[PDB]
Amino acid sequence: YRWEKRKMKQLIKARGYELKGDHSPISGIRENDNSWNDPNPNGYNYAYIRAILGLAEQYEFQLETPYQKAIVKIKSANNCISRYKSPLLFKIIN
RNA sequence: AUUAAGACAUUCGUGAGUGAUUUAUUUCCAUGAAGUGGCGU
Repeated sequence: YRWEKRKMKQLIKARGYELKGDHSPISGIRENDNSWNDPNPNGYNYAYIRAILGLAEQYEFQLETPYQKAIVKIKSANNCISRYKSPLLFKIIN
């Protein structure tokens, strides 16, 4: 299981659209590795990892030129899960 | 010409007087104006 963000950024570069930044999207847990390229001959698992810690709808991706943006918008694909409050609670007492 | 004849059960007379469709009853019960951040390790 890997990122939905890296999931998203993979297809934007599948056509010519250069995103701002100097380092490729992260693979692997550790080390300073970079991979703007194929994962591996076998394949990779992509799931909406960030849904469980608070569902999000619209993702702005900063194109190289400020002039435009690129937007990814998320929907339940069957109109069931339109919400998820973050399953974490922050309590500040004294 | 005969125990006959004669005689409107009629006159007068308000179905009227008194009397609230009123009394009692919560438009109320349940319900988070809330959720999420995104972008260049």
